[PDB]
Amino acid sequence: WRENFPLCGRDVARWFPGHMAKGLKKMQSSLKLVDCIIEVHDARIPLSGRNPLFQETLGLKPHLLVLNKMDLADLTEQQKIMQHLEGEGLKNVIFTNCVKDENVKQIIPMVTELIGRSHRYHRKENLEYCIMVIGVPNVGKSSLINSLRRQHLRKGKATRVGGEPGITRAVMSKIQVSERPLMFLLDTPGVLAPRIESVETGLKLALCGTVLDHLVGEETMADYLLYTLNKHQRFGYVQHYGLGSACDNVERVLKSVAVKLGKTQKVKVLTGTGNVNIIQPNYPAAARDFLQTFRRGLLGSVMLDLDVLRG
RNA sequence: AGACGAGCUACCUAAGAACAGCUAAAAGAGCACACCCGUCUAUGUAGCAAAAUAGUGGGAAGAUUUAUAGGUAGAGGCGA
RNA sequence: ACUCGGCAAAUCUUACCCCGCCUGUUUACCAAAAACAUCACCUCUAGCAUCACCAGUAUUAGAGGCACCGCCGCUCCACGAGGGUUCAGCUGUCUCUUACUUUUAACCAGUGAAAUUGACCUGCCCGUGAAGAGGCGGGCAUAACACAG
RNA sequence: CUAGAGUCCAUAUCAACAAUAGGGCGACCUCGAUGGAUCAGGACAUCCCGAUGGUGCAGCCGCUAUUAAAGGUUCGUUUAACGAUUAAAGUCCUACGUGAUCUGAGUUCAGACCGGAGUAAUCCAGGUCGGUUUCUAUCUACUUAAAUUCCUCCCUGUACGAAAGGACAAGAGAAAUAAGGCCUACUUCACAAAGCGCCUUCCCCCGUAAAUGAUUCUCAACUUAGUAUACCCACCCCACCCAAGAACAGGGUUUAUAUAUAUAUAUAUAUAUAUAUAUAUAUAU
Ligand SMILES: Nc1nc2c(ncn2[C@@H]2O[C@H](COP(=O)(O)OP(=O)(O)NP(=O)(O)O)[C@@H](O)[C@H]2O)c(=O)[nH]1
Ligand SMILES: [Mg+2]
Ligand SMILES: [Mg+2]
Ligand SMILES: [Mg+2]
Ligand SMILES: [Mg+2]
Ligand SMILES: [Mg+2]
Ligand SMILES: [Mg+2]
Ligand SMILES: [Mg+2]
Ligand SMILES: [Mg+2]
Ligand SMILES: [Mg+2]
Ligand SMILES: [Mg+2]
Ligand SMILES: [Mg+2]
Ligand SMILES: [Mg+2]
Ligand SMILES: [Mg+2]
Repeated sequence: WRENFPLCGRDVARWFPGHMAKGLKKMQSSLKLVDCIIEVHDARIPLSGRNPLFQETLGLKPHLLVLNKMDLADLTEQQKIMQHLEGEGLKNVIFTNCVKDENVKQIIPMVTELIGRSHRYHRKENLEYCIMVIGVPNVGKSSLINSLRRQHLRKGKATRVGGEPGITRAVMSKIQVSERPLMFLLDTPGVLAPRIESVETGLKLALCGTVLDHLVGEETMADYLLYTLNKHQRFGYVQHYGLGSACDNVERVLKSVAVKLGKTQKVKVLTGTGNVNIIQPNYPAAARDFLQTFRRGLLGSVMLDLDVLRG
């Protein structure tokens, strides 16, 4: 297939509105009433999508790494993954499944130990523990809070959860998630880096749904996700869409998808005789459905940081 | 404290009436008149009107709409 | 590309998220919804005649909570003048307004209101002042007079 | 002020501890109705254009200073960030400058939900959805000639520079904006109006640089440099027409545990009752 993805003329797709800048401002102010920091990140991109603006700005507190969405990620190289964070500077890495509440029960005992091996300073007399949840948008921060309440507090959903970026607009109030020990969680908006270090990282972030797909163009990551499937040699889309065989031509794949689902759109094409309205297969609809199917997990586990892991 | 009010409206009782056409199927079904309602915009703001007009909208065989007579009265009635 | 917003107008498009099962109902006159009712499910009380319950009798009746179905607190169809986003098209929304028609409009003839009104022979600049001056101080301007903005 | 940076070196620029000047918490008036659009007036403490000193100014770029407010100071995404540009995308005052010109939010309201507090009713400088002020103008005030900038070319690949590089001044072409007009074509359209179309657009700026020269560019006597015109102007009218016009005016008209198969047995325990010497026994759950 294609040895490498063409990145000529493409820039990173940043998304830093004011709703997260004001939210990021609150974290510096609200740092006084927190004990531990938990960073929730997607397991599909354990290394690339992390926001550097969470270390030198917040800092000063124990840091816990929680890797969500294990079902959508391939954990064959799991041991090599944690070895990388250990070299990178992270000691506590936990994989979790928020939609199923897997491995969530081990968060609380480790969080208590991390706070114990620390200095609460003015919060020494507080029996209550306050934990702040951080990460990029759409990684399951709100789902993590609800999962902890269901497992420990045995209560209902307390934070709104959606499949769209920017569900949690601002820093919510403290929400109890457990009784033994008595401890709350702070729901915070997802914060992206104002400047993405590499174009490939931006596409990876767009692949997992952390950023809006429309501002990047549904076609560019349809090919990119098709490119990654070919690299992994999974070919889960071949039998899902009833395609004849694995292909690399992005336009032809979307043509089959539009044919398969009977989606057609009429567009204006600039000809030498003027503008002509013709009906064509609905490529944006095909791209959106193809992207949604991968996100739902019907195309198998993926790992977007395999190349950076090997070197 | 003592009288007067359910001819508006909330609800109930008695016995009445209305719902073209098309698709469908024996549907608190769909499109869509009559009819009921009042989402949005504009006009109006001592106005036609102490809540209206134009366009655009929801419902429109049902927990539908509606005429007549009767009942529940203020420390109360009635209230999806 | 206007804009808080594709509001309006043109055109007669697709997809996604949040919330509410759907359906229906309400603040007559600033809220039609995520609010309420709602089938379904759960809790409590009652062993019984002659105006309600009821001319009924535990598979019944009354008082409530939740809001169908399904799974072991969570998903799923369908639907919504509900709140956000998007594809294509569409257009004076805009770049950037222009032209024409009708009504108001102005003049002529008739009829003829309302708020308002301490008295007025009712100018500008700077300063002053119960601290924001047509009316006070120092300068300047200054025949009278109606109509349309 | 001259410690200290700037290889040396206070004063090309930066700057310590200090000092001297200037700028816009109180309850004094009113408790008898903020953002953007449009239009902008003004200050200079000048973002761009201009003139002139210094430079760690070779030339191009730069830094700093003096003078100058006539002219100009973009379009987009989200709710300041960066996207592309520009000679530049200035700091402010003007009751948010301006809501009897208009229009998002907030100060908040009648409905509701989530998180939190409260026995409750009900609340929250947490988040979210929805959500009505109107006006006929009386008075004051007002309601029709001088242009700027960018780019390209020539000078010139010249001066300067070892090269890398790369200008001034004068002149020419083209473009944009702004002001004032127009309909021959294009276009919206048709006896016409209009732009997307076309035409015209003209003065200086005084910071300093220097001669001579006394008690040396001179708050000494003195010399030099940069130290306006155009437009408008005469005075039948009934009626009709008009490129003139609101009217008027204007122009045109040639229970727990163990065992046996939920039951049974055993032990231990607790509850209750009785009897006997707090203790012991019996019965049952
Ligand atoms: N398949 C799968 N889906 C998951 C998992 N965890 C979360 N999701 C889903 O992914 C979506 C994103 O979760 P969410 O908690 O809303 O993320 P968020 O951090 O709150 N996003 P934001 O910062 O914008 O508020 C939700 O629809 C959630 O159900 C997982 O492990 N697997
Ligand atoms: Mg969230
Ligand atoms: Mg019919
Ligand atoms: Mg029906
Ligand atoms: Mg509405
Ligand atoms: Mg826009
Ligand atoms: Mg509309
Ligand atoms: Mg309805
Ligand atoms: Mg109402
Ligand atoms: Mg409800
Ligand atoms: Mg008259
Ligand atoms: Mg100056
Ligand atoms: Mg005003
Ligand atoms: Mg003009």
